[PDB]
Amino acid sequence: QFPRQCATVEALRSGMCCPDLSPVSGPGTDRCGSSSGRGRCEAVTADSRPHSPQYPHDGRDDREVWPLRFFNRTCHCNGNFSGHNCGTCRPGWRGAACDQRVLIVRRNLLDLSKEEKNHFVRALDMAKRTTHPLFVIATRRSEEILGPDGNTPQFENISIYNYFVWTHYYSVKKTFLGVGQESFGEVDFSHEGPAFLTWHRYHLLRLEKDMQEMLQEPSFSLPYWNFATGKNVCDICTDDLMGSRSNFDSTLISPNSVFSQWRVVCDSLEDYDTLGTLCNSTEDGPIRRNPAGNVARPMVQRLPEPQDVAQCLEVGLFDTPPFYSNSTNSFRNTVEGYSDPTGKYDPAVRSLHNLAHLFLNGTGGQTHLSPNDPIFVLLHTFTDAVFDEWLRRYNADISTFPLENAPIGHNRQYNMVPFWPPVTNTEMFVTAPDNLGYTYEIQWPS
Ligand SMILES: *[C@@H]1O[C@H](CO[C@@H]2O[C@@H](C)[C@@H](O)[C@@H](O)[C@@H]2O)[C@@H](O[C@@H]2O[C@H](CO)[C@@H](O)[C@H](O)[C@H]2NC(C)=O)[C@H](O)[C@H]1NC(C)=O
Ligand SMILES: *[C@@H]1O[C@H](CO)[C@@H](O[C@@H]2O[C@H](CO)[C@@H](O)[C@H](O)[C@H]2NC(C)=O)[C@H](O)[C@H]1NC(C)=O
Ligand SMILES: *[C@@H]1O[C@H](CO)[C@@H](O[C@@H]2O[C@H](CO)[C@@H](O)[C@H](O)[C@H]2NC(C)=O)[C@H](O)[C@H]1NC(C)=O
Ligand SMILES: *[C@@H]1O[C@H](CO)[C@@H](O[C@@H]2O[C@H](CO)[C@@H](O)[C@H](O)[C@H]2NC(C)=O)[C@H](O)[C@H]1NC(C)=O
Ligand SMILES: *[C@@H]1O[C@H](CO[C@@H]2O[C@@H](C)[C@@H](O)[C@@H](O)[C@@H]2O)[C@@H](O)[C@H](O)[C@H]1NC(C)=O
Ligand SMILES: O=c1cc(CO)occ1O
Ligand SMILES: [Zn+2]
Ligand SMILES: [Zn+2]
Repeated sequence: QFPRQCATVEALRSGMCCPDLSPVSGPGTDRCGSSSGRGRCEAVTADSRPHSPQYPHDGRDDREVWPLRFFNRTCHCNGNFSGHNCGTCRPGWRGAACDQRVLIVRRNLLDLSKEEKNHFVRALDMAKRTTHPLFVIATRRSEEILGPDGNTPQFENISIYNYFVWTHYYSVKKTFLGVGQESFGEVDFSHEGPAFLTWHRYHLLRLEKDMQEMLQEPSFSLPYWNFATGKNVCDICTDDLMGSRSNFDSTLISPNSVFSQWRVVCDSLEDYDTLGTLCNSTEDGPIRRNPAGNVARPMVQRLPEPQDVAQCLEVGLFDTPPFYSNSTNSFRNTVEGYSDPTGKYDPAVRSLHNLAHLFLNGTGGQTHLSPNDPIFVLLHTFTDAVFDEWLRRYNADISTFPLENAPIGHNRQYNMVPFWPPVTNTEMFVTAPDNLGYTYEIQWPS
C-alpha cells in the first residue's frame, strides 16, 4: 500500500509516487534519491497481457494492471538500492552503498532456545501494537479515495502486523460491483494460480524486514513450523510459543499467552461487500482456534504426512494449464493443496498448505482473516521452504510460469497486489540464499 507521503491529494492527482529521500534544496529536489545517484522517478511498468476469461469485469476493479489506477510514476532504484524512495537496499544487501552481503537463517521454531522462543513471541506482539512507519492503508476504493469533501485522503495508520493482515485481505477481497448488486468473487490475486508461492514469499519478506527495523536487529529472522508431521495436534500451540487452548473456551487461546489479547482486523465482510468500503484499522473480536476441531469434516482433522512433502517435491513442472485450483501435476497447485501430493486433482482433496490452514478450524482457516492468527507466519515460511527446495532442485525453471492467460493477477509479469514498490512474480522466482539473503536450516525426507 502506499508510502504515507504518497497518500496525499497532491500525489494522487499527479499520479506520481516518487517521494524525497533527503530533500536538502526543498521539496521535490531529491525524488527517489536522485541527488545521491540512488534512483530516478520514471514510468511504471505494468502487465499488459490478457488474463483468463474467468474475470469478466475489466475496467471495474482497482487491482487490475496494478498499480496504474493509483500511480503511473514510481521510483526505480539503481543497482542494489531499493525501497519506495530508494533509501534502503535490495534483499540480501546492507550498508549505505548497499555493497555488504548478509545471509540470515530461518530455523525450525521448536529448535530455538528458550530465550530465542521468548524473543520471537515478544517481537510478534510488538509488531501487533506498533504503527507501521511507512505504509498507510486505504479504507475506500479509488473512486472515493479523496473523501467526501474531495480533499481528505481516506487512509489510516496501521500496525506492522495488521499491515501484514490487510494486504492478504486486499488481494482476496471481492470485486465491488455497486450497491444493490452481488459482489464478484471468482478472483483471487494471491491464491489459486501460479502467483501463490511468489505472492506469499514477498509477503513474508516484507514482514521480516519490517520487524528487523522495529527491533533494530539486522539478523532477526522468521522461524517455521514443520506441519508435515501427521500429528493429531498442533505441536507449537503452547504457552511459550503461539498459545495453547483456553480451558474456559475450547475455541479461544489460553489467557497465559499474549495472543489471547490480540484482536482481529478485516472481519466485517458484510459491510465491505455491500457498502463498497475496505477493511480498516479498527480491531474487533478475538482469534478463534481449535486444532483438530472440525468434527464435521474428518479429512481436515490430521496434518499432512511427511511423505506428502517428499511426494510434492517430485512434481517437476512449476505449474500447468489452466493455472488454477484444478491444475493437475502442478507443483504450485500440489503444494498449495488442491492436488494430492502426487499431483492428482480431486475437488474433495485438501493437502499440505490448505490442510494446515483447515486444521486450525478457526480464524486461520478463513481466507480473508487467516493472517490474524499468527501461526500464519510459521505455516507460510515452511511453505516457502518447500518452494525454495524446489527452486534449488529444478534450477528455478520459470518456463511453466505462464506469461498470459492465467487468472487475473497471476501472469508472470504482474505486479503482485498490493505490494509497494511494484514487484513482479519474476522478481521472487529465485533461489533464496544467492538472491534474497536468507536460507532455511532444514532437512527433507525420502
Ligand atoms: C498519469 O497520471 C496522471 C494523473 O492522473 C491520475 O492518475 C491515475 C491515478 C488515475 O486514477 C487518474 O484518474 C488520475 O487523475 C494523468 O493526468 C490526468 O489524466 C486524466 C485522465 O484520466 C485527465 O482527465 C487529467 O486531467 C490529467 N491530469 C493531469 C494533472 O495530468 C496522466 O494522463 C497519466 N498518464 C498516463 C496514464 O500515461
Ligand atoms: C477448471 O475450472 C474451470 C472453471 O470452472 C473450468 O473452465 C471453464 O469454466 C468456464 C467458466 O470460466 C465454464 O463455462 C466451462 O464450463 C469450463 N470449461 C469447460 C467445461 O470446457 C475448467 O474446465 C476446469 N478444468 C478442469 C476440470 O480440468
Ligand atoms: C471501519 O470498519 C468498521 C467495521 O466495518 C466500521 O464500523 C462499521 O460502521 C458501519 C457504518 O456504515 C456500521 O453499520 C457497522 O455496524 C460498523 N461495524 C462495527 C463492527 O462497529 C467503521 O465505521 C469503519 N471506519 C470507517 C472510517 O469507515
Ligand atoms: C470448525 O469446525 C466446526 C465443526 O467441528 C464447524 O462447525 C460446523 O459447521 C458446519 C458448516 O458450517 C455445520 O453444518 C455444523 O453443524 C457445525 N458443527 C458444529 C458442531 O458447530 C465450524 O464451522 C468450523 N469453523 C471454522 C472456522 O473452520
Ligand atoms: C498517522 O499517524 C501519524 C503519526 O506518524 C508517525 O508514526 C509512527 C512512526 C509513530 O512514531 C508516531 O508517533 C509518528 O508521529 C499522525 O500524524 C496521524 O495521526 C496519522 N496520519 C495519517 C495521514 O493518517
Ligand atoms: O489460503 C488459505 C487457504 C485456506 C484453506 O484453503 O484458508 C485460508 C487461507 O488463507
Ligand atoms: Zn493466503
Ligand atoms: Zn496460506
